[PDB]
Amino acid sequence: IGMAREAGIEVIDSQREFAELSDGEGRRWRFNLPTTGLESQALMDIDWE
Amino acid sequence: TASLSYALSPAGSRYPLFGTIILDEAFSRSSHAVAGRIIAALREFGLHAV
Repeated sequence: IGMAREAGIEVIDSQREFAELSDGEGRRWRFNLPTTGLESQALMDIDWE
Repeated sequence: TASLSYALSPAGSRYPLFGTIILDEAFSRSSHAVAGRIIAALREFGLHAV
């Protein structure tokens, strides 16, 4: 999300969209997410430190 | 850091004769990119750091 905002890829947020993922030690979880899509061009144009 | 570096640089030199510096809570308030900005400035100023 921070890369999206920094490079210029804007983020929309009014939605309930879900995923299921596990953390470092196998323990699994359910997630809810905002709406947006990352892109390579904006990120490769902007610099990182 | 800039003031310290120049202050430590003797006459006839731009770099601190006393190269070492200490930094407690080195980055306890900044994210890694901005902390790296400090890293770049500090090191670029001729400073050996801890």
